[PDB]
Amino acid sequence: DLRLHLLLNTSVTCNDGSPAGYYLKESRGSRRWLLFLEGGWYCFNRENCDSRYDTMRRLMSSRDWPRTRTGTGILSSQPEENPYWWNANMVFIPYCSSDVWSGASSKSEKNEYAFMGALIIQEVVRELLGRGLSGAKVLLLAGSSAGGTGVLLNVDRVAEQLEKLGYPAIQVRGLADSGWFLDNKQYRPTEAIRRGIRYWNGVVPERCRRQFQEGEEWNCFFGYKVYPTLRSPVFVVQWLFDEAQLTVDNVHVQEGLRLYIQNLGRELRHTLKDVPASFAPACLSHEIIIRSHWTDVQVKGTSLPRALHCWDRSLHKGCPVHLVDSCPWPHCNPSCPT
Ligand SMILES: *[C@@H]1O[C@H](CO)[C@@H](O)[C@H](O)[C@H]1NC(C)=O
Ligand SMILES: COC(=O)COc1ccc(C#N)cc1
Repeated sequence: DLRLHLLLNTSVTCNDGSPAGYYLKESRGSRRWLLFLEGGWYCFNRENCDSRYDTMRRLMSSRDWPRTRTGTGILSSQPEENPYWWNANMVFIPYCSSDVWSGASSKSEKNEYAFMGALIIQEVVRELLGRGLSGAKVLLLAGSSAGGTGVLLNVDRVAEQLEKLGYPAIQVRGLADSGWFLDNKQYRPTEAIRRGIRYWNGVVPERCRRQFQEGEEWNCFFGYKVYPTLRSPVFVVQWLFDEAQLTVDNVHVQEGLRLYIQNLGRELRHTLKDVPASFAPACLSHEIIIRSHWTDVQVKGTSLPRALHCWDRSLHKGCPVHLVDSCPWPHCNPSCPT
């Protein structure tokens, strides 16, 4: 179990003004820290956020959060369930800012909601240093779905923040799960992101922002555009046929749909050709790293926990780190989730 702590700085809030927070399980004999970002889409204007507040309030408020949560998958402390990092200090950061972890705007007389996702990550890092993070060797910022996109938007800022607080020895890395999307043609979204960044006062990594400049920062929400600009090491986990991608493509089998789906897999494979640390199975699914059975999927004979260990070795023969399926249809990999 991971135990809840609400932020001592009460000006860093969820959408409705209640304090943000984090769940923590310490491991006193470890110098490794894992901070995981939850996903769950976003909202981009008043009416759209009002509807989310009616039916998805735990994604907008901490008032009903439970005091504990069970760590699963990469957040499990059990070696059998988590061969990679079972002995690490575990942190789960709930998503309550509805801004893909990009916002930096307070609630005020002019703002019905607060969008502080980027400030929430930095405040969790600040408060954790006094709970042992100051003696860390590696900080892995991971996340799934919008939390995976949030890793791409925030990993370099976490490193810059510790670099100037006097901790140049902590190695910051990123693990982005199911957050790597294509801005392709629909079979039958970018505007919603463009409006959301304005509503949120959203921020994107500095070099990417300088490439695309004012009004075009929405480009930095797409992995193949922002990843080339990043300085920190980032491991990319991505189903070739992500359910969230098919949703924004209005896909719910004739020749037309067949060619559409095969072209989607081929294009995603191509965007990963120059990503040296990556795991991309040919499956139709959604998320992986916090699932209890994340140890079961394999690409070219190698599991994800093994690939991540090989990544660790490469940063310190038969230990690969670039694993991308080449077969062209969902479930051509026999280890896909059922
Ligand atoms: C609390 O957080 C806000 C938002 O990041 C920041 O402006 C302020 O300086 C913080 N105050 C303290 C005492 O940490
Ligand atoms: C969020 O969790 C999910 O359910 C699907 O993943 C997403 C959705 C939207 C965005 C953006 N911008 C990034 C990732």
